[PDB]
Parts: sequence; C-alpha cells; structure tokens
Amino acid sequence: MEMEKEFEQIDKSGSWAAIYQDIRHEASDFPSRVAKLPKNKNRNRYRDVSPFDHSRIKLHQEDNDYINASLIKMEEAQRSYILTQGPLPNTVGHFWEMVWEQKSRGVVMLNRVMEKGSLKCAQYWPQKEEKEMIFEDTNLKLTLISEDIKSYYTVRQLELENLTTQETREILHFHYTTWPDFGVPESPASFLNFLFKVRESGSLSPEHGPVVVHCSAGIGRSGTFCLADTCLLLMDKRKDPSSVDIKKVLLEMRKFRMGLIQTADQLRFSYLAVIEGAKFIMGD
Ligand SMILES: COc1ccc(CN)cc1OC
Repeated sequence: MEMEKEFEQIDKSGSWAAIYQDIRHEASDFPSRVAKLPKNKNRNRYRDVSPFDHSRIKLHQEDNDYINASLIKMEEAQRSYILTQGPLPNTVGHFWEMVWEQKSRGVVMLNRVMEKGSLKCAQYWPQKEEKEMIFEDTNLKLTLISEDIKSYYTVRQLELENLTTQETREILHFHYTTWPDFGVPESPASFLNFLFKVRESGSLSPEHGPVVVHCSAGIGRSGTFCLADTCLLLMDKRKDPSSVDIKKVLLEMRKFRMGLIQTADQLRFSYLAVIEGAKFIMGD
C-alpha cells in the first residue's frame, strides 16, 4: 500500500502496536559473540543491546578492537551510517578513535546527557573553547572551536587532532536537544529541519566516512533518524512515494543492528516524518 492512505487506515484502527510487533517477529537475528565476551563487559552500556559480529565496527588497536557500534549499509541509496550507544566514561576515548578511523565528518546526538534524572551519556565533548580535552591511552585532543545554539538543536564545530602525527580534522557536532523525556514529538517538523541541516553540511555524503549517530542505546531515536533519511532519499531517486516501502526498509536496516525503532509510537512518528518530509522531496 500510498503510505498516507495506509497511515490513515492504520491510525483509525490501532494496528500500530499491531504492526510493530510484527516487525519484531520477522527481524533478523545474528550472532553477537564478540560483544558478549567477558573482557568486554564494561564497554556495553546496556545488557540487551549489542552489535552483531558481521557489521560491528572494529577499532584499529590490536589490543581490544571492541566498541558497541554497527555499520548500517544501504546499498541502493548509497548511504552508510554508524549507529552507536552514548559513550561511557571509559569508552569516550574509543568513541573518538572510531571517528578518526572511519573518517567521519559529523556526529549526530539525539539525547541529552541527563534525562529523567539519570545519566544517559558521558560528556564526551568540550564545553568551553579554552578547556580542551585530551583522552587517555588515545593520542587525541579535542577542541571546541564554535557553537551555534538554537531552539530545537545546537551545532558545534570541533577540531580533532592526532598528537602522534599532527594531523587535524574538523568535526561537526549536530545535537538535537528537545526530544521529550517520554514519547515522541508532536510534530515532526523540528526533526525534519534538523535532518536537513545535517544533510546540508556534507556529513551524509559519500565523499566522506559514515556519519556517527547515537542516543542512549543507539537503536531508538537513532533508528528514527536513519530510517527517515533513507526513505526520503529513495523518494528523490525516482520521485515516487508509493515506490518506497518503509517497513521493508526498516527490516533491511535491522539486518545490521538489532532493535531499531523501540516502540510502536516511534514507528508511527517515523511514518509521520517521511510523509511530511515528502512534501519537500516531490518538488515543493
Ligand atoms: C551522489 O550520488 C548519488 C547518490 C545517491 C544516489 C542515490 N540514489 C545516486 C547518486 O548518483 C549520482
């Protein structure tokens, strides 16, 4: 089934929980042996969210190449994304190693450091220009260069440097700060706007390494971001709404990382965002 008639038709029954639960049953299940090894226990923020072994990103440090991060490769769209958990205090360093290795231009953050009174992520970036960060055991220094704080999001320009070698890179930090503590936003417009900024930056483009995307577990809000982006690009490819099938795209994405889209409320919101973002895409 166009997706908005289908939307209308799901919305007037209440098959969302119904549809969601169906995706869950048919999703891929692949092994995660590396994530589960003893030595790696302290590198996982959550027990039940692990990267599969076939798509996990691997550090270049022979010693322990483990990070909770997955490469989501979308062949047709010529899009790749790295989805990862919010860094722990002890993996902060790992996180910036990955970025550097993979040649990413942008980092997309969809959570706040504290939510519902608890801590969801380490503070992995510098808050003032004059107070730069150096990691342990990593040989990297991160410097805040500038920020631009708006009402729904904040964009930071950052400088990442290799101390061993002296190489410098500009990294852009796209931080969506207004996702509510419970549920999903009322309107997707702010989220669509944020997506487009990221896209306008060059961060999602093929000439660079994959964008690094994360929330607390790196599957829910993060899945919403990558799903909508891809569905819309597919929409530009051949200018055709009915041709793009969101459910099938979501299952394909779930071959690379487990659990993408955590609630049925998040699936409805994904649907919402695409239908509406689709009224850019088709020439308006
Ligand atoms: C940049 O190049 C492309 C990127 C994406 C698509 C996606 N269908 C096609 C492209 O060819 C030009």
